[PDB]
Order: sequence, then structure tokens, then C-alpha cells
Amino acid sequence: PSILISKKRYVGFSYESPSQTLPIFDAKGIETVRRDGIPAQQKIIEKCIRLLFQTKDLSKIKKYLQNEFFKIQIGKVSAQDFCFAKEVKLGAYKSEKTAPAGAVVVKRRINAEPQYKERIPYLVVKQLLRCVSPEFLEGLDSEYYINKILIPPLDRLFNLIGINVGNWAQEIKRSTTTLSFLIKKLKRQKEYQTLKTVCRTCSYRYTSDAGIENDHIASKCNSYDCPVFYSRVKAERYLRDNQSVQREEALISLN
Amino acid sequence: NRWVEKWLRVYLKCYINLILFYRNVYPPQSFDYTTYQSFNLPQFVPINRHPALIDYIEELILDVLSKLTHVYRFSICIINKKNDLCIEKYVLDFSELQHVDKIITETEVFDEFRSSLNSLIMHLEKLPKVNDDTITFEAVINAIELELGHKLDRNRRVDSLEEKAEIERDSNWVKCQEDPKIKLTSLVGSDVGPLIIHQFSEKL
Amino acid sequence: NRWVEKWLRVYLKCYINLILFYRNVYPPQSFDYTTYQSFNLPQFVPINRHPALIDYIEELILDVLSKLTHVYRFSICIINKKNDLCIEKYVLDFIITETEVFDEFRSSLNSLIMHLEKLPKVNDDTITFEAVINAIPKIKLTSLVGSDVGPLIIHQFSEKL
Amino acid sequence: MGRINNKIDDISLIGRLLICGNSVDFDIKSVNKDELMISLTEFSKFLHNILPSISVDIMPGTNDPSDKSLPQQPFHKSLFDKSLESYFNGSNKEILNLVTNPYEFSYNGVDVLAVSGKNINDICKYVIPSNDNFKDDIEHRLDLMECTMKWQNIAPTAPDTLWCYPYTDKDPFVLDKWPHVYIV
Amino acid sequence: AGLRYGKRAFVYGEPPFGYQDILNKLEDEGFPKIDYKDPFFSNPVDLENKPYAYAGKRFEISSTHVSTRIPVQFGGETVSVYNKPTFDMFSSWKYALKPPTYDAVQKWYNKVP
Amino acid sequence: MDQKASYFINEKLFTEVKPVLFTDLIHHLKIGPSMAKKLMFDYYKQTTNAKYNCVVICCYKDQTIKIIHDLSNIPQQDSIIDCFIYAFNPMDSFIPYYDIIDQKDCLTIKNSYELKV
Amino acid sequence: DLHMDALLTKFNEDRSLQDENLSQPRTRVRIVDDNLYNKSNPFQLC
DNA sequence: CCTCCCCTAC
Ligand code: SF4
Repeated sequence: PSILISKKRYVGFSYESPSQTLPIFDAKGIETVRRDGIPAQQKIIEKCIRLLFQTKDLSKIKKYLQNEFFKIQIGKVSAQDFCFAKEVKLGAYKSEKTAPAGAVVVKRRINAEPQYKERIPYLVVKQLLRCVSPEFLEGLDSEYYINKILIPPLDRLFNLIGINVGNWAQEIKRSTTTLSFLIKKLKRQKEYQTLKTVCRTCSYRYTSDAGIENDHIASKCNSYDCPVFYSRVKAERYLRDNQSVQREEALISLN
Repeated sequence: NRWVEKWLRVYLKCYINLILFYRNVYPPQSFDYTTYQSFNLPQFVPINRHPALIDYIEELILDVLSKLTHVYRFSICIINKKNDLCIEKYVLDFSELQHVDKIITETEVFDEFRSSLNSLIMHLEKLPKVNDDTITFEAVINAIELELGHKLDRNRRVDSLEEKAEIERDSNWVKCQEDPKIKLTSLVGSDVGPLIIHQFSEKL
Repeated sequence: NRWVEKWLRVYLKCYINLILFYRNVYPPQSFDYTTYQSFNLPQFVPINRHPALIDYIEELILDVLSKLTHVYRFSICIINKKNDLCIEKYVLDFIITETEVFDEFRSSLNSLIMHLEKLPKVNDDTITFEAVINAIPKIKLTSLVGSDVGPLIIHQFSEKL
Repeated sequence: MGRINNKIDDISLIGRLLICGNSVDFDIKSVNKDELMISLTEFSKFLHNILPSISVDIMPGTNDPSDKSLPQQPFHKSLFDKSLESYFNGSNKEILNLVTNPYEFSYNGVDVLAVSGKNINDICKYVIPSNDNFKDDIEHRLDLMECTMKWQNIAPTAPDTLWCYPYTDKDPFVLDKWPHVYIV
Repeated sequence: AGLRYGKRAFVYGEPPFGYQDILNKLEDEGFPKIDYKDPFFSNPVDLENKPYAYAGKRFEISSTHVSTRIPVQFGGETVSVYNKPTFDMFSSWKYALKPPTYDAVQKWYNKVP
Repeated sequence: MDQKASYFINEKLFTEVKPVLFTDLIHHLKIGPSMAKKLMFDYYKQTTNAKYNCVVICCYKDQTIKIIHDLSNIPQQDSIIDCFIYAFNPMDSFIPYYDIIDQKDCLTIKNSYELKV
Repeated sequence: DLHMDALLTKFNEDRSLQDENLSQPRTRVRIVDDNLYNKSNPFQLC
């Protein structure tokens, strides 16, 4: 199976030997191998291409795309796969207005200076496009991300078949409620505890300690290259979220 | 049809799962005793955990519930695979079911279901053991005024999932006929107001 | 006795194509499997892609129905190469409106599909067929569903050496 | 209730019944309200059928629908059948009592400290390359509990059992008075 | 040795193609040797007349559902029922879908998912 | 009474197929546990047509309660302090069901406190 | 040492049937909790 | 339509 988009742009399953059983996902020039985007678009494109090549089913692709779009709109994304990274040349720009978004982010950060030809994180989440750095975590309009990150490449890949992805995206005493409240709160608390345990175990590498002052040190880690940090900060924010009002509602119902 | 559909679906699920388990239609290791299978069962009914079998049973029960307005008898036939002959037949009478034209507490409904399922289990226990290795089951219904397989003569351009479900349910049945030492053993059904169900069984 | 001709033609075409595909008489990926519906059945009915074989089947069906009165048994035999022995043999014996003849034809086709789906696989390039018309060792026989409402009652059964 | 033993002279001496947690077992990762409600209705049926003959004290457990931390508050007035609404009016506390997970009952002057066992279980999930001179034995856990009394710290592994904000300047988990009887 | 034909039996002509020459003959006629599956919708609801056109190219995207499948045609002309169905009282019907095999369930259980 | 109890047991065992407990007799006839056990033993006799399974449990020493399964080799028979019939099971799997029971006047032991409304 | 029927006959036929008036049931021994209302449950948080 | 910028293929 193969798709030929344009010159030096193609993707397909490769069989280097007839004895080989599992196909190899070979892509050249499409967004999967291009570092000019976000990991979410690469993962979505790869999954859609694999589904099309294996099952040839457009219904499964549409279902997966609609589910992913709904998750993005709701806000159930990992928040890490939405970070851009492009090289910046601080001295090779003709003018200030011609500089890219990452140059503006670095210039705001300087006022510290980076090195020449650096992949720098830009446009994490949430009026020209010219720039929040991953200021987001200490700080998303899903329509913008969905449309201007997934509609163009998926349309380029699927208009060859003859389907419009944009049409798919266009559609897009009480023991009952309190029990659900406890279910949600306990699931959130257990997830938070698991994240804290993982962080403590990872920080054991440096601390070599198990009791107190190990979790305290692990709580000060701000590594942006690991999804566990994003999950931990999301859980911590959610514990301090509107759930306080939910707890008050449970107290009123219980009384 | 307010609460009748849910209780009827639960009873049909328990009936089918009990018949499958006690006649060795599927390996007993694939069954587990439980009370919740997306619905609070009246007892601890052994329910298979194979996703394909669960989906098949749910689809069959939904089709039967959809056609309930015209079917007066539901039967699960046990047919051998060395030869296409039915050896055991379990008949679930639906003599107008006392249809709710216009509804009772769930406790009595579950008590009656418990009595009927206990009668079924007691009858099934004394039956001789059935070997594994390709014993299978079959579903047959007796209708009053309907004709299936004839809804695909207009190209049936579907618009929503309901139309597709109707088309696939109309075309999922084929016409059969009525067909020694047949032994008939009547069992205990439900005598509650909304649900009047009679239970039968056949041997040989 | 008017529409029985067309419905029998369709049923016989489905019969022959199903026997040719489910058995390994002709290779797979040579039949049209995901395009046609036989008798509004939910299953996939295969149709041979080569127009010449389809035309030959149609001529065979027309010839069979031309002398339908004289024939009392129409059968298709499966012959294994280098032995010339009938491994298996599928035989069908011989006021009516649309609905009933349609229904028994649908039921007979469904029974044939059920019987054929659970058969053991057949090796490649080892089987050829032979259609025989009848005018007037250890054998395993299987009884299938046939039409009975119409005056042209047929009996469907299969054999296996 | 004395229905089985048939010796009332000994059954009538059992003043109270104490449930020490883990009333219901479920997977909180994948769970819905209906099956948990079925389990709680069964528990409520048992309570209603046992309450008229004996008093019941209930403790939250590790897998019970209560806080994941160790100081688990009493369950609720809800999550029980409507047949038990008479016991939850507030005036009837001597026959039914829902209590915090760690508690000190003064049973006729006998102060007893009850723990559902989360602290010892959390200590036992650590492998310590020390104490060469028992492996997963009753003696080893008994020694751990004896050390817990010796250290006057109910929860030595604070990051595992304790949660954020146990208290302000006075942690209740540090012992202030030894009890007569210790239960884990 | 083999199965007897009967008392009086006639034989039809030999088929023109064999097992090995069928694909070559099909390729000679102008058809691909293997017809690979085109992109399709398994759910007829999701059809929505998508394959209309794409940059002046007309695509034929169909569905494998029973509703969208063309009835089997004889002689180049489609065959279908025209009159309304006539239901008869006291009929019996049989489920057509095949339940999962005992061996399939045993294999699924032994894999320990 | 050996007549009302037998009729109730026969009804609950044959008309509505459900296992019958001795506690059911306690709640129905308003009798003590010993009388219920004696009535169950009496119904165990005069049973030439046996169409049910008896679930018998015994009380060992050191306050141990066991359910008999083997029915051929009972360990420590010398330490048995009591042995009676717990229930009559018409099926093979016991699996009883429990419902709300109003123990208004069938209680043999009551707590010192009373429910206050 | 004996069949189950022998044990059942030995035990059930000699039932006491005594002290079971059922009209004046034996009162359970009184056990109280002095901490029901005293003060300051240490583990009661908000 | 124009330049500017990114960066992958060969
Ligand atoms: S970096 Fe990722 S893993 Fe290492 S501690 Fe911070 S979160 Fe846990």
C-alpha cells in the first residue's frame, strides 16, 4: 500500500524481503517525519494512515478522528503533544516582523540568550499567531489547534482518496449522585497518588532516600520532557479545582 | 413499554446464559457467577465474558424485544453438529404477554424471575451431561403477522443508526417450518401483572 | 409458474457460484465477494469476476430450465484430478405468488451457506467440477432445506465419499 | 444472634460487633454506581437484619468508598437503604455508629485503638536490605507493630499513608496516650 | 470406486478455464489479476455522498453493508421483487447469524487476555 | 406443629422453587431456633420421596462452624457439640437470597438499647 | 466414625427446647462508648 | 503575486 502526495512526499508499508511478515512504516516528507509541528499531529496522521492501509475502512478512521476531536474539545489531552519546536537563527532574520513565533518567544524571554540554531519550544496552548511558551504550565481554544494543525495535512492525505475531513470535524437522602461524586473523587485521588509514587521512585536516583524529603524534592522537578510531569501538574490543579464546591454539595446532601 | 423492556431483557439474558452454561454449549471456564452485567440480575447468574458472544446475545435480545409486538413464542434450540438435528428445545411462551397498553415495583418482578430461573436450573441439573467439542445452539421464534427479508426492495437509503438497525434486524431472519419420542416438561413462569410468561422445555 | 423461472435462475446461479467459491474449485480473489446480495441475505455472496465463466453458467442454467420437465434430478459433481473420482456431490431434486417462492429460495440458499461454511478446506489446483442432468462405498449424506410450498417441490442434499 | 450456637448464656455476652474496614471490594479505576449500589444494598440488608439484636460500629477501609488517605472520615448518612433511615436520625447512636478509620473506643473504660491496617501494609511494601536476623511471616508483622508502639508513631511512612494537611502543629498520628488494646 | 451417477445420466461440456489459467485469462481480458479492496465505508450511515468529486476526479466509494449491495443480476439485468409482500398468519422464523464457535472461545480463554 | 411447618416447607420447595432455611421457619411460625431445628429434622424424616438436597452444618469445639460437603469423612467427630440441618436446597448450587425481614417479635436476643424515633 | 444420619438423629432428637420463651428475650450485655460525645475526636478532619 | 522562513529529499 502506498500514497504519493507530491514530489519527495510519500508514505507506505515497506517489505524489504518476501520472508518479512510485519510491514515497516516508511514515510518520506510527510508530517510524520517533519519536525515542523506537534507530536499530536504526527501521532494522529500515523494512526490514520495505518488504519487506512490495514483495514481500508473509512468508517473506522472517521470514528477515530471524531473521538480525538471530541477529546481535544473537552480538554482530555495530554497537554504535552501540543508543543512546537523549530530552529531559530537570531541573526539571520531580515527584519523583526519577518521573525517566526519562536524568535518572538525567545525575545520575550531575553528581556537568558540562547545558542545558535536551537530547537526551542513554542506555542504550547492558548490577535495574530505572533506565542506562549510551555508560561502555559504556570498560566486552550481547541478549534484553532484542531483546524490549523490537523485539517490541512489530513486533507492533503485524504483528498487523494476523495473525502473531506472538514465535514467530519464539523459534526463533532440521595445515594445516586453522591456515589458518582465519590467515584470520581476517589479515581482522581488514586491517580494522583500513583503519579506521586512514580515521581518519588524516579527521584530516588538522586536522593537515594525513601521517607520524607524525597517526595519534597521530587515535587520540585519541572522537567518538560516527561509526560509524567504534565500529568502530575494536571492532577494537582484538578484537586484544587471546583471539586471544593462538589465537596460542599456532598456535605449538604449527607446532612 | 416503560419498564417492561428492561426486565424482559434481563430475563432473556439470564435465560440464554443459563441455557448456554448448563448444556455445555460453551466451556464452563468462560462463565463467571455475577449479579451485574450492565443490569442488576435477579440472582448470581453465570454470564459468559467472551465479547463476541456477549454482543451476539445482546443483539439477539434487542431484535426479539423489537419484534415482541408480533412474536408470541421464543425458542432456543440445541442442534448437534455431526447432523443438523435438534435434540433439546426450550420454549418461552409469549401469549400476548399482557402487553402494557398504558408499572409495578421491581422487587416482585425479580422474585418471580428468581422462581422461574430456579425452576429452569432445577430442570437443567438433572439432565445428562453434554460433551464439549462442537455442540451448538440455535434461535427460533414463532410469529403471528409479519414478513421479514422483504425490506431491501427499495434500496433502503439509510439516514441514521435507527434505520440501519431496522434494516439489519429485518434481514437477519429466515423462514423455517414447524419441524417421535418428544417429551414435554412444563416449567414455572412469571404470574406478575405486567408480565405473564409461560415456560416450556423439550427433550429427544 | 411465471416468476419461478427467474427466481430459480437466480437461485441456481447463486448455487453454482457458492459451490465454486466455498470449495477450492477456482482460486479465491477471483470472485466478487463484497458487491452483490443474493436474496437479501446478510452474508456475502461471491460472483466470479471472469465474464466468460458467468456466461457459461448462464447458458448452463438456461439449458437446464429448457428441459426442466424431463429432468427429475440436477446435480453437480466434484471430481479430483489424477483419480477421476467424485469426492463430493451436491444434488437438488427436479396458486403460487412472489413471496412464498422467494422465501423458500432464500431459506434453501441460507441452508446451503450454513452447510458450506463449516466444511474442511480444499487444496489448490486439485479439484474440477462436472454438472450432470438425470432424465427419466462409504457415503456421508447431508439433508438440506428445499422448497415445498410450490408445485415444483425440490429436495436439497449433499454427499461426501 | 444466637440462632446457631443455641447457648444464649455465651452469645448474650457479645456486647458489640466491630467491622474494621474493607466492607466492599471493587476496582475504583473501572467502576459505576449500579454495582456499588447493589453491594451497599446487600450491606444495608445485613445491617438491618442484625441491628435489632446487637450494636454495630463500622470503620472505613482501604478499598471502601472513602478517602484514599489514612484518616478516613465516617462514610455518610447516605449510601444505605431507606430501611435504615430510623437509625440515622441522630438520636440512635448507641446501636449504630459510623466512625473515623483511626479511633479510640472507650469500651466500658477499656481504651482500644483500631487501625484498618493501611500503615503496616504500606510499611510492608518496602524491601529493606537490613534486619538479617522472618520473611512475610506473622512474627515479622507483629514486630513491626511493636516497633510502631515503641516509636509512638502510628504511620512511620508518612509519604505513603498520610496525605496533605494532616493537621496544624499537632499531628494526631504521633501517639499521646498508649491504649489498652491495639488492633490492626 | 466413486459416487455413482444413477440409472440415466447426461454430462455437460467441459468448462473452458482451469485452476491455473483462470487468472491469466482474466488478466488477458483486461481485468487486474487480484482486485484489491478500494477504500469503503463499513457504516452506510457515514456514506453521506462523500465521493462526489475531488479536483475534477470522480471517485466511486461504496459500502459493504447489505443495504448498499446491488442484488445479484441474471443476464445483465437486475432481479428484484416488485409486488408488496403477502404475510401469512402463524409463521415461524430462524435466526441466520452464526454464533461464535466453541473452539474460538476455548482459544480465547487459553490465551489469558 | 409438624403440619403448618411441613406445608410451608413443601410450598416453598415445590410451588415456588427456592431454598428454605430454618430461619424462615423461625420468622414464619414465631418459634425459637431449637424448635425450628427440631421441625426441620422431623421434615427430614417421612421423606420417602426425596427431591431436594439437605445442607447440614455442624458446630465444633473452640467455636468453629463448618459446612459439610464430603458427607463421608467428617473430621474430628468427637469434638462436635451440635449438628443440624441448615436448609433444604432443591437445586445443586445453594446460593440463597436475602431480603428485608421484620423481626418484631421473633428475636431471641435483643440489645440493651431501643430504637428511638 | 458414623454416618451423617446417625449424628443427625443423635443430636436433633435430644433437643433441649428450653429457656426459649421468645416473649421475654435475654437482654444483650450493655457495652458503652465513653467517646461518643466527649470532645475533640483527634482524627476528625474537614 | 510577492518575499520570508523552515527543512526535507537527492
Ligand atoms: S521527571 Fe517525570 S519522572 Fe522524573 S520525577 Fe519529574 S515527573 Fe516523575
